[PDB]
Amino acid sequence: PSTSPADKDVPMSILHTHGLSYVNWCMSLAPGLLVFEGFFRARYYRSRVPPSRTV
Amino acid sequence: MLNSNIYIIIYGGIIMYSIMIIIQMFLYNFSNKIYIEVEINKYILSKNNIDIYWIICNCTIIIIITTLNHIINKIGIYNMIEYNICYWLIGTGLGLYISPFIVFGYKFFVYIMDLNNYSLNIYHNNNKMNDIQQIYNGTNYNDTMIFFIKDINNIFTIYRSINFFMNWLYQMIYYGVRMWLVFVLHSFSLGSFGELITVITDNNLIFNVFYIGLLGLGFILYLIVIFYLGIQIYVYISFSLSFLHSTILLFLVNYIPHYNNKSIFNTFTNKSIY
Amino acid sequence: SSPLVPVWNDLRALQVFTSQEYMQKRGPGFTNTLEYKLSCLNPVKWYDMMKVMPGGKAFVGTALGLALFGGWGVEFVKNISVMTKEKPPIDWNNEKLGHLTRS
Amino acid sequence: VPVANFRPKKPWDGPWGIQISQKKDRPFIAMWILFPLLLVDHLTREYYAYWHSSKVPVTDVFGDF
Amino acid sequence: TAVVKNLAKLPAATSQILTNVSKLQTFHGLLEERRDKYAPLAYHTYDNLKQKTTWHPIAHAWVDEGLPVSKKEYNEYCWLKKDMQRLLPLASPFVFGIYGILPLAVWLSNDGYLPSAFSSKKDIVSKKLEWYSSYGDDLRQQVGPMLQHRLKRHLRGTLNNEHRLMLDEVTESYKEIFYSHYTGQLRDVRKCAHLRLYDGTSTVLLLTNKEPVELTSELLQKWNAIKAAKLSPEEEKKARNEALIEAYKEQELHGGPHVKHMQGYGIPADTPLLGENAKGDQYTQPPESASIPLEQLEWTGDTVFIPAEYRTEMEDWGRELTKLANQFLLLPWRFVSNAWNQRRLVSWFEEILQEDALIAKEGGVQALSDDELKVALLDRAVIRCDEELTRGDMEARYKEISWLMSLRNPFIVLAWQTGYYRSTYSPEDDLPEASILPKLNRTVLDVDVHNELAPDHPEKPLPRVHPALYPNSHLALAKEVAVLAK
Amino acid sequence: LIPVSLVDLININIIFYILLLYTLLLFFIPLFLASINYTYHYIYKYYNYNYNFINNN
Amino acid sequence: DVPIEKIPEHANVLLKKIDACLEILSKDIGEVTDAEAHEMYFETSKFQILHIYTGCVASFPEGDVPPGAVECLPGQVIRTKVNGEDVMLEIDEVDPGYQVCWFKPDVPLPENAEILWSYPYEPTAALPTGTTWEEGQANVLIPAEPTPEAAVWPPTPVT
Amino acid sequence: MGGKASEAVTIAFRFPHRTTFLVKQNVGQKLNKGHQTFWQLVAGGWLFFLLINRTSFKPKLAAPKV
Ligand SMILES: CCCCCCCCCCCCO[C@@H]1O[C@H](CO)[C@@H](O[C@H]2O[C@H](CO)[C@@H](O)[C@H](O)[C@H]2O)[C@H](O)[C@H]1O
Repeated sequence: PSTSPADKDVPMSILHTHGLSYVNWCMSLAPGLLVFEGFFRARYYRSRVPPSRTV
Repeated sequence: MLNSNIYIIIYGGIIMYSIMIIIQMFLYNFSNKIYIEVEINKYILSKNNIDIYWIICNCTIIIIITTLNHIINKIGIYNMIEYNICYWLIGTGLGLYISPFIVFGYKFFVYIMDLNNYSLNIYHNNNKMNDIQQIYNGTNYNDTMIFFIKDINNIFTIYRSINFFMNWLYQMIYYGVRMWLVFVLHSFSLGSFGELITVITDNNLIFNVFYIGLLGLGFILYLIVIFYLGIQIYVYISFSLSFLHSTILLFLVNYIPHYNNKSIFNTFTNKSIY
Repeated sequence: SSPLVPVWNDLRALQVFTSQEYMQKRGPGFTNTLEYKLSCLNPVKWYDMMKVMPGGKAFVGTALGLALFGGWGVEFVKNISVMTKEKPPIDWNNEKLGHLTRS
Repeated sequence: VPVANFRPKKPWDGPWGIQISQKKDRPFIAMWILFPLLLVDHLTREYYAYWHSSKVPVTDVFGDF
Repeated sequence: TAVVKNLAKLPAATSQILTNVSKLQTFHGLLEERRDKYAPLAYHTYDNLKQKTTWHPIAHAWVDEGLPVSKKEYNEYCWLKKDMQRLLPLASPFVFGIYGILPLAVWLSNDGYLPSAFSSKKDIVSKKLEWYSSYGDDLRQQVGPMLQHRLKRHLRGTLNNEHRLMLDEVTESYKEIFYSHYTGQLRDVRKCAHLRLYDGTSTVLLLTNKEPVELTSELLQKWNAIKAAKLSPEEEKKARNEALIEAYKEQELHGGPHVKHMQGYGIPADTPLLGENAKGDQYTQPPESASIPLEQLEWTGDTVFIPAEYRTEMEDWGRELTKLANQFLLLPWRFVSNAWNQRRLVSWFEEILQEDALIAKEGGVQALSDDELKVALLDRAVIRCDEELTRGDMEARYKEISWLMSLRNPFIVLAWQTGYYRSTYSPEDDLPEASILPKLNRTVLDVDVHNELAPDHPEKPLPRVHPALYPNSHLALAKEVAVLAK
Repeated sequence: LIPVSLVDLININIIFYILLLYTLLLFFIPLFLASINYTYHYIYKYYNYNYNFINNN
Repeated sequence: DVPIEKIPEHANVLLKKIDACLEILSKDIGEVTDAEAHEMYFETSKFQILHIYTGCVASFPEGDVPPGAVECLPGQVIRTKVNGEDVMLEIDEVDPGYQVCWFKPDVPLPENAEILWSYPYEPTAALPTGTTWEEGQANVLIPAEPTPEAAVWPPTPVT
Repeated sequence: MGGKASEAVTIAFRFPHRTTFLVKQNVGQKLNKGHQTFWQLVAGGWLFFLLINRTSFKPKLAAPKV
């Protein structure tokens, strides 16, 4: 039948994490999101020009 | 007990990961539609264009969506799904394989069942003996005492009919395996180089610094990954459709010239004579 | 595909047009021969000339040929790599196990 | 006398356009409910097996066991 | 409800059902007795792919010109055939079991699913009109537009290939036929006949003892003249063969029949002599009939109709267009091949032609009542019951579709019919306002059939000329004038 | 390597992925078709039947 | 039952109707001018927005920048108040051999500098007044917007 | 591996013949049809074949005689 063993329930803590290297973080592609969010937002909201007066 | 035959199914995270792939299709809104329209109108002209077009659109957009979720939305299955062979053989290749058999399946089936009655194709077949051989003997060839070996003949003729539908399967499998190998090996090699560099820098902490930069390296690797995978996806699509043309769609070339009509306002009928 | 395709096409055209040349040479009178009168009563000829008929009769003939003879052909192809192989003696059933009085 | 090729609406004319819009924007609404649910489903998840695990979670689908 | 309301009359309906079956059996016996001695044999023919039969009205829809039958009796025949079609759910308990009664209950729920016996009316015309106004016009009004769209998209093709598939000379006629619900202007049937330009020239090869000959208007005129002269057969056959050899020489000077240079058709040349059978320069072997002298040219009595429909043919229509045409004509369509639905459509077409012949024998449209003409137009599928047209408009509509169906082409027939089923609904209550002009009225005179109309050039449409403005119009329309004034 | 495996060739988990994906695709097809083209607006605006009248004089 | 003289009455009715239609349909909605709809056009500029309400803006030849002056390159957005009107100025096509900078009062101006526009001294003021561009100080160009000829349908002649 | 469409004939080369509707004059060939009692005897033979090949299920053979 359905089961829910206690082996899956284990302690958890962020202190025990090995973590990532600088290279793995660069390969995680977060910095690309960081740049390209602003890029695409800028392109979209800059395509639509408002009216103006030339001084 | 004896009658109990038990089977184990390995079930994981499927529902919530598969829902967002279809939900994203409203956002993408078939951006590849123009490209696939151009290619389909290059390769074939028939009333059933829209069918195959829509099919290819669905397949390609699913590929694109999965790839982008594999690059960006990294959770659970979205990472493995492009590194797995089952996805590359059944989730992308099988649909493209069965698409022409689902659009022009009537014509292909009739063609195959006519090719089981194997015969020599004559251009400008104004011959009479060809017709008598085809009706009386069944074929142009000599069919004397082939019933003696009919058991193999059936299946061999079946293969003889589908031999010109088999290279499509071969090319689909080949390019699916190619994409799987490309993704897997490039990811593995890149990660291996990363780990060796980190071992060198961990053993030499004068170098364990953001030596290229926090964003420079990441942006460059992002561009490298996306450029390479975009090239690979464009290759897999362009080649899939060009080989679809050159292998399956040249069968359906039926050019009808336009003949001017003259008897518009009057038609001869059975009552005109009888 | 191979580059011998035009060679095979030439040979096929050779045999086909030579058979037609033979039929032209012998001319009429084939219906009076004994071969024709037997082919009229031969089921191989009936099946072979029904195959090329319209109305799905090509599919019918092919599927009938499959269902009848192609299964034995598949078994034959499977047994080609079995004929040369060492096999054990057949454990023939003693036909003793199964009998049981009714109650 | 009325104008031709005009008539009152019927049930087989389908829903109105505003109703079709309300049908269209329901996936877009459920998006906001499901993407956070996706993130929560991933974050509040626990692995199912370990090197020490003597048992594995079983889910009898039809209650045959 | 209607279930119990129809169950109340279910006992009284079986006797009427059996009486109708007896009438149908007698009528079919009579009709087939006439058909088996006056009608030719239309052989079965298979489509381009040679797997399923194909059907065309020119060969299969025969009209018994001289049928001793009343128009109402033929209406009874067709309506009872449809009732036999509607009686099919009675087989569900005899194939599924005692639980196959719920399908019969669903059958008995709606009165439109049912045959004549469950109706309170008595006359066949009133009964048919009740059935139409209750169920049939509504079912047709929700298939008409989508069938019109399928016909459009069958001509113009799919996926932006109009520059490769459409013709630039039929463009204005196409627009006038398919977009007249935008303008509100009436349509000319000749502009719908212009759609046949997508097809080739329809030919008729008469088979002789030597060669086939293409039929022409001249040869047909001569044969009709000889048939009208009522001569002895020894002179009739002689004159026929004289005209036949004359036409043979004419086409031999023209360059052979039209079929020789048409893709998909062709006449073989003399057979070749292979190898040593070739006797020097004579590489050919003429047929046996080459020995026969040309003066003995006689018609075998065999004919070959070739519509040459390269874009219009019912084979290339598809799984959907045929089903929708049968829905629009209220025919059976579910779970059958396009060949069987084609035959059903051709049988309906033949029925309409025979009904036209019987009306012309009975004195045209004006001899009919208002309800009878309404029911006829409903059968022809050119009127919807939410219109309330005039008698002259109804007669003109009938004449239009009668001439159009005389050409024996279902595609243009459906293109014409679907134009009368494009109705809209407004979102506001005040709009559309009550009109100020009277209802649209016409006459049989307004229909121009006796005059040719060239296809209007693209983006250069021409106005419509009334037939009355033509010269000698009072002479040409004198029959219709006498019929209307009388 | 992990993906080099015969177990991952006929993975039932990915087969369930494909099943759910295309069932939802089938469910949401009629919403993907709900994009409007402006071609019949053009045809209504630009289609002009000949409105000139006949005048024998 | 419809004489020919009664037609022009119907024509008058339909002319009245279509004129009541066209007098409405002749109107059209112009471009939107709400700043809330276009604030992200300024948010996404290549430079941060300068909320300038004090000091002066000056043009001076290219070279060394005075320390303390805020450069105003092409693409620079400046929120100001001009003659009581809250406005955004986007710099476009600064002339060559010259550059423009915001000089706060703490910053001394260099030689050969030209004050393009200046602000008054109002430290106690909560709502600043901004500037006052006099005639000759700034050449403001209104777009001409030449309304072309109204599209008239050709009347066909009737002899 | 395998062939291509470029290496084979088309679905228009095969099945190149469009449709032609043959018609033949009525001389009286489908008249005076004999064997008026053919289908009655055919149905009788069919029912006879079904009766000889009929087998009712007799569960009484499974009765507990023992
Ligand atoms: C134009 C460029 C030409 C040179 C081509 C160079 C080859 C480039 C191959 C790009 C494809 C590699 O594909 C990429 O692999 C990396 C490395 O595992 C994956 O990266 C992932 O795994 C690594 C391995 O440790 C983790 O550290 C990282 O956090 C995670 O994102 C990316 O998710 C995947 O997108």
